[PDB]
Amino acid sequence: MKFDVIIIGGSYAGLSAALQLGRARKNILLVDAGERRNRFASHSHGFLGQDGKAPGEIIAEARRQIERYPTIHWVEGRVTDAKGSFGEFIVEIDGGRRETAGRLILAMGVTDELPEIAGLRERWGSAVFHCPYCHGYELDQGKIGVIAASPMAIHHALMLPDWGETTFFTNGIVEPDADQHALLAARGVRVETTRIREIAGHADVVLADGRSIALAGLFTQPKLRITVDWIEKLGCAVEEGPMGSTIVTDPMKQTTARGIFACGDVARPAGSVALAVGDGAMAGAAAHRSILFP
Amino acid sequence: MKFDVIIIGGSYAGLSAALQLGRARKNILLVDAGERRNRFASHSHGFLGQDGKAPGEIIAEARRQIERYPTIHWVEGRVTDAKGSFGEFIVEIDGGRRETAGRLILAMGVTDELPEIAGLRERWGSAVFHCPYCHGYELDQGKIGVIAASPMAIHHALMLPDWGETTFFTNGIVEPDADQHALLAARGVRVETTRIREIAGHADVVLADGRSIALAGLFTQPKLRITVDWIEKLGCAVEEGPMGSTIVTDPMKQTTARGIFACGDVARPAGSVALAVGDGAMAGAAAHRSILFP
Ligand SMILES: Cc1cc2nc3c(=O)[nH]c(=O)nc-3n(C[C@H](O)[C@H](O)[C@H](O)COP(=O)(O)OP(=O)(O)OC[C@H]3O[C@@H](n4cnc5c(N)ncnc54)[C@H](O)[C@@H]3O)c2cc1C
Ligand SMILES: Cc1cc2nc3c(=O)[nH]c(=O)nc-3n(C[C@H](O)[C@H](O)[C@H](O)COP(=O)(O)OP(=O)(O)OC[C@H]3O[C@@H](n4cnc5c(N)ncnc54)[C@H](O)[C@@H]3O)c2cc1C
Ligand SMILES: [Mg+2]
Ligand SMILES: [Mg+2]
Repeated sequence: MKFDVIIIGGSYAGLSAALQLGRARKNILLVDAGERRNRFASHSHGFLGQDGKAPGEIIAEARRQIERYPTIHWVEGRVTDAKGSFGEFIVEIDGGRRETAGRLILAMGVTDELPEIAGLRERWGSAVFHCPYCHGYELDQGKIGVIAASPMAIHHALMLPDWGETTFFTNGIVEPDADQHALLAARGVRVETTRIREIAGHADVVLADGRSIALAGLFTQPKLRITVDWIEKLGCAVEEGPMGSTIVTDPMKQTTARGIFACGDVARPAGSVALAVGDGAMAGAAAHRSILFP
Repeated sequence: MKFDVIIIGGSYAGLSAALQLGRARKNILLVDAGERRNRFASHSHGFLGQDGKAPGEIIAEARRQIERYPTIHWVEGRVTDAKGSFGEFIVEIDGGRRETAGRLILAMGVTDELPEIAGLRERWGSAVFHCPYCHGYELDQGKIGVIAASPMAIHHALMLPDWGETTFFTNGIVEPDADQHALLAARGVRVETTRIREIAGHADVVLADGRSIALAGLFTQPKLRITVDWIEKLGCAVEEGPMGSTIVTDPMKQTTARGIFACGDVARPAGSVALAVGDGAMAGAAAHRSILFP
């Protein structure tokens, strides 16, 4: 039957949304495909109360708690289509199954598209990362590499000295100007301009000139993709730039489409678990308020 | 010696800030007086992973985790004065002890000023609350009261029907207009206009006419106070309205004063633990970035 809210995506953001709506006893459906952005990492860091915990265990415990609310409904599955408008949205699940709802919350996360460097992808989440707060500390102030992939490369490079002795591999992507050259030096960054052939060993960068640089870990900047083809038909504006796509939201997490809210990495290009949880909580309350004061 | 950052307040917001800065290995001092806004409640609700946990236990566990970072420093104490400007702030603790820092994070929370109704204060956090998401569910759809204290009274009243059978006590504070009268009725709110004499029993409202209304719990809207006298000397703009004070911040949690960030209920008038944690995480990263790119 017609749900009050369908939440598309059931990880940190979508669960945090569900929790608020279940405590308000609203009739909601969480639909989740179970492929979370941090599945590649062994331990989560930086989220208060859970620093060090396995990312899947944080989820498992959140779920045990959220399942105690009988108005929260759950389907494991993937939304293959969604359409309609305020008060009458229609969602298709696994190309079969169809459900309807008066409001939608989009909490799908993003997928990371990485530079095309042999060896890099296999190492994602174990020796190659994107977020220094997330995974820099445990490199124990060893040698750290930063691979340019994006316009922002130099900014990311200037951050990593606070975590170890940093080498910035421009990889033909970026050529710093005199002021950038001067700043990289003062901040103690080694700038390596030789192209990268592959990542080998734990996090050894093999350069095109034959040299190999042994590092404790590597960071680069992924391009973020939203992996559904139906956002346009719902009518939400999406911000599209060199580092990927983000659903536009206001400070209350409403998208440009009435009745549709978004939260988590799908709506924040530099997200974290702490922020997904915060933004999901806001999105659940805002959707509730849209039902109370329509 | 001179800290990179002093964080004033060490509960959810300030700890979440500290966690990010400790993982960046910045030299910071947390100063905390240990009197948290939710100390009056037995269990916390609505924060992913911790739904149901005692509020003090969430803190205790966060602290065990955050104490493993050797660059995070801790003093138990109250900041009695703070002054200075970017790169040279001076903090006085317990009117003695003086510490200096290049940046400040304000994470002091707020104090709740309640209506002057006999019996109400003694019941705060046990049978009288402010936040329906926080404490409505466990009233188990019993009878619920909402006491007008503020301009927003009618909005708060219109929310509570989703939690139980609601009586709105206008208490001489507010007189709804025809449209409000009509909405309260359609939403199933009982409007009680008789003045309140006292709160008795668990949550029995004794009215001025001699009637007593037995309720499972009560909600009202507290006026929020910031209980330091030195914000003005630091130079931060503060928003002052009928429901209290909030430090002004931008979306990166910087106050109008360079080098000073704010997070948690001190910078959000409708806060929660989830939002304090999110906003603290942002504030810690932003302060770090202000040290990296000054
Ligand atoms: C390698 C790595 C390590 C990280 N480590 C940390 C860390 O230590 N600490 C930290 O704070 N942050 C870390 N992050 C970031 C963290 O992963 C994200 O901030 C967080 O996962 C975002 O939560 P989310 O709910 O928005 O998205 P996700 O966790 O990514 O969840 C999205 C969910 O929605 C589902 N979904 C997507 N589309 C559909 C659909 N069409 N229908 C149904 N379901 C769908 C997915 O299957 C998934 O289960 C890390 C990121 C990476 C890549
Ligand atoms: C009764 C009640 C129940 C609540 N229940 C929930 C709930 O279930 N779930 C939920 O999400 N939210 C709940 N809330 C809200 C929750 O309490 C706040 O959102 C949260 O505490 C805010 O965190 P904070 O860090 O900003 O402030 P606080 O937790 O209030 O912490 C402020 C800290 O700073 C310290 N401090 C202040 N001034 C100074 C100073 N000058 N020098 C040094 N230290 C100082 C204080 O002593 C304190 O330790 C509830 C609120 C109330 C009143
Ligand atoms: Mg990462
Ligand atoms: Mg409360």
